[PDB]
Amino acid sequence: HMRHRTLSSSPALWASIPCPRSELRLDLVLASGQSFRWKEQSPAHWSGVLADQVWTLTQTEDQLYCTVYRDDSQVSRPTLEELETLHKYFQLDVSLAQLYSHWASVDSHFQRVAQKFQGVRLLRQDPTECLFSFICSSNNNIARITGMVERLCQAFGPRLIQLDDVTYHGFPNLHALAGPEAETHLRKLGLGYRARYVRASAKAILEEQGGPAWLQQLRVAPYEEAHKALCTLPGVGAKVADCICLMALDKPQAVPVDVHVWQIAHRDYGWHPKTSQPSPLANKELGNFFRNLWGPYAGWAQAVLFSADLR
Amino acid sequence: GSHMRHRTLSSSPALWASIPCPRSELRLDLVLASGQSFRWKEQSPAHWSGVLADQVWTLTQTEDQLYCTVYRGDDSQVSRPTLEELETLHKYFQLDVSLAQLYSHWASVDSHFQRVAQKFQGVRLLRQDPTECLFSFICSSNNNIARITGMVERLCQAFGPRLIQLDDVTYHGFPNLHALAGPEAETHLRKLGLGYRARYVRASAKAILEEQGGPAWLQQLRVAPYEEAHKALCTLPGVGAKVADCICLMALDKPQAVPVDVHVWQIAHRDYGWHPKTSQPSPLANKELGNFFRNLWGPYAGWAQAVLFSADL
Amino acid sequence: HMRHRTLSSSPALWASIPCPRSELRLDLVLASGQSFRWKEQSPAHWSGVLADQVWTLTQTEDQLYCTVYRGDDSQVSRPTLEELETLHKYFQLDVSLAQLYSHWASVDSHFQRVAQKFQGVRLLRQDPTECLFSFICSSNNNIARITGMVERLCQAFGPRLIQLDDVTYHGFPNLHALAGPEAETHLRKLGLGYRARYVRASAKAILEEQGGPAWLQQLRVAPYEEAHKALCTLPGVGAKVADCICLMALDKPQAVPVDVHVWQIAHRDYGWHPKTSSPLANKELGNFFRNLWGPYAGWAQAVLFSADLR
Ligand SMILES: c1ccc2c(NC3CCCCC3)nc(C3CC3)nc2c1
Ligand SMILES: c1ccc2c(NC3CCCCC3)nc(C3CC3)nc2c1
Ligand SMILES: c1ccc2c(NC3CCCCC3)nc(C3CC3)nc2c1
Ligand code: NI
Repeated sequence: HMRHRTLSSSPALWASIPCPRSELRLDLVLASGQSFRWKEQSPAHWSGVLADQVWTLTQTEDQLYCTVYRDDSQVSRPTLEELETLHKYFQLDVSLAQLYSHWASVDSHFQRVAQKFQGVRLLRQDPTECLFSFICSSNNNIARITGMVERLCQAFGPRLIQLDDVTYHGFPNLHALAGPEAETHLRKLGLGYRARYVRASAKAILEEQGGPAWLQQLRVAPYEEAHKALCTLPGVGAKVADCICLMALDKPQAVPVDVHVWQIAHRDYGWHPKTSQPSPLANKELGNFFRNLWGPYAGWAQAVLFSADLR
Repeated sequence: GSHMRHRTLSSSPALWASIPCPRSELRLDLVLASGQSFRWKEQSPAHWSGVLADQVWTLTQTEDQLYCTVYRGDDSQVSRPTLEELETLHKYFQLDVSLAQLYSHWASVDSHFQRVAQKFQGVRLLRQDPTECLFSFICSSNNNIARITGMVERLCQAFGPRLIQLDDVTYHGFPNLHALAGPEAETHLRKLGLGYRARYVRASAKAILEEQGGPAWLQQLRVAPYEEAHKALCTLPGVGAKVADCICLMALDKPQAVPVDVHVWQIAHRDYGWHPKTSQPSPLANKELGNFFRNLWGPYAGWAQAVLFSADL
Repeated sequence: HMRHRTLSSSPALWASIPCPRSELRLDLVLASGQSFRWKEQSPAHWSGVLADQVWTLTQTEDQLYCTVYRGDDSQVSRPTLEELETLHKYFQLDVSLAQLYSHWASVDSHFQRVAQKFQGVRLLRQDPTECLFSFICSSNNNIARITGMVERLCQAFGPRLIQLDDVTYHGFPNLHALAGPEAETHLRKLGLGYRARYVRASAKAILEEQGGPAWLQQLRVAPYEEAHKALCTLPGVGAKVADCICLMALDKPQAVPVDVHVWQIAHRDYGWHPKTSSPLANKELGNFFRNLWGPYAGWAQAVLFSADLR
């Protein structure tokens, strides 16, 4: 029985990435409603599936410490290209320090909240895992979504490894979710109505869009074109589209709007629609408001306010 | 006879009957002094003493048990509450109604409630005497809880029957209608600290006796539907739409009734993003905010308000 | 050069004003966006410049302790009666905070809740000049920065006074000094940006068009409405900066500066929307707080501002 590593337990299996806590705070990012695959299995030691490998992540004030679980290879530390993966996943080329400052210069309200909530950045997620994760997110909470994605992976995705009493499965491919008994199984796993959307969307991306290459096209396509493309999918509206756009298709300006963004905007910015009334048009107006205020990284600024308003 | 004291748990161990009441179904320190009834006081820590009908009680609680004692009088032999007297509490605290059934329903329709409710479990509605509630709430307009608590005592002393003394506290029942309808009622009331409202107390009392006849009518309104009752009470002088909604929710078993004022309006706007679908507070806009909370929360909307009110306070 | 005093270090050089902690809390007043010239060099020991003298201040539950530095100029000694009377007026200690809080609480339920943990928040009576130019540097700016801007502005144009430890102190510049031809370039080199334009222009404008620093004293006598209009005619002085000066230097307690932050508080905590289709709306919000709080509405605002920054 292999067990979840800690930094003091076999430090001969950890590689480091020079990362200030001001740049990245794992405890405000990993289980804060972006990915649902990260668990604090032991204190300050976050374990989760990236691609087809398990990771455990921990950090000091100066460094990001990480180790990978590949029975397969000989027990060893993360390779160079595997460290490059984490660097990209956390989008560390981008300075959060400078973005925080740029947003603070125009938003008095962000200045106060951001003081207490440093190191909140956007993960760069796999489009497929991101799409189905957020189809599961409708009228749902982070704990229930975490449960539905785990069961989904254990039932459809391949087994990678077991660490303690935790079995880790990779995210299933479209074809595994598109099958004739997929909806019926996903309903047994407790997804309710979200079971129809998951199977249906898996089918639509294969037959009607030409499989996962389509999601890579959207990643390169402009924001507005990708958003409209996503909205053609079963169970994917403006909100889920903007979530995927922001977190998986490199559209930092994407601002997902629901009744909770409405609440923040109204209470904290005194925002009202300059129309009639939450409608599709007014939700779009709210998204424009924040883009006009914070600029082309409005979505990353939203991740800081959301992550804060969750504590 | 013997000098009687306020009973605590250690003081009177054989003089306490217990009703199994989960602290999650009733937190006494969030109901008894939260602007519902003004007649309950924490004479010793965790111990609540006050009048029900024409008998003084003391109450306190653990996690599973609601502990209660009765001061019948110096006259009657010193005994523990009878079975019929432990029903009177059960009906007063409307403990038939399940708070976990309701807290869960409100949480399922209202995201905001869920974050508030977690730290304020056990908030329910007392089934008050329609008479007591009405005359307590006519003097409520534009006054805080502490001021009305005094008003209702000095009122109860002057016009109410002396029941018993416990320590240095003289407990009186709530006056009957006749007592308040007397010609000099306004003078004593005006002297006591009550404003022009003294006339409205005397008037509404004299008016209740003039047409209705007395407390028979207030039981007709308790069985009558919300529509008829709210309008009926709004005929009485000093009785607006708010005081009518308070009395309706707290005495006449109208769980749906939502009393609206500037503070409700404040919460509605800040926590729910509410603006009137009409003019830019008003009678119709207040009635709209009432409809809004009914249409969101259900037929126990007044009870939901009570949680947030007692949370805000 | 010399050292920063503590009350326990050299007790001889400290005079004392009777003033309960409830009537004044230095830690909520001295670095809360009124004055940018006081720093807490030692815990409960705030040092800064008034007129052309350096002070350190500390307090107990009933005593405001103070000590003054006239430079190496004269012999070391404790504050005079005059200097104590100067310090009395600066904190406007004639005005009962207990009574104002009582009134505000009686007419505003929100204030009653917020005030509880933020007693002793009163308003300084600043020199018009120091105030005008400190709040010209305030546009699109936060306290920490404005402190720096004003310090560098003072170091560069300020009459030198004394050094206490590492810190060297400077008096506030006069108009003549700030209305100099190469004054903007210097202020731009000290990182004031566009504000440098406004400082020089206003400094020059007052001297020539309005007739010396006398003009600013004439507004302390003048009513709020005339005072506020007069200030808006100055470069880089709009409705908000004018109201700031009026409230904190011109003895108009009813003055309520309105910006986007006051808007958000007003909307969230009072449910305020304009009855309009912003200048006219800014003015309406000012009248709202005057109508709610009364003739010391600016002081009430100061309690909420100093609360909503902790
Ligand atoms: C369940 C799980 C996650 C979320 C979520 N995540 C945000 C998305 C924008 C980047 C930061 C994370 N956002 C929202 C609303 C848009 C605010 N609802 C959720 C419901
Ligand atoms: C003085 C005394 C008591 C109250 C009061 N009591 C509430 C009413 C609903 C159940 C909880 C108690 N409510 C209100 C407003 C409706 C919010 N104002 C008062 C003014
Ligand atoms: C930078 C520095 C100071 C302030 C400031 N100070 C207040 C002024 C009213 C009395 C108390 C202090 N106010 C405001 C807003 C109008 C409320 N903005 C500032 C921006
Ligand atoms: Ni609004």
